[PDB]
Amino acid sequence: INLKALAALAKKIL
Repeated sequence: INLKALAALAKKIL
């Protein structure tokens, strides 16, 4: 979908 989903998982990585 959008970055929102990517950011969601990335949030844990970031």
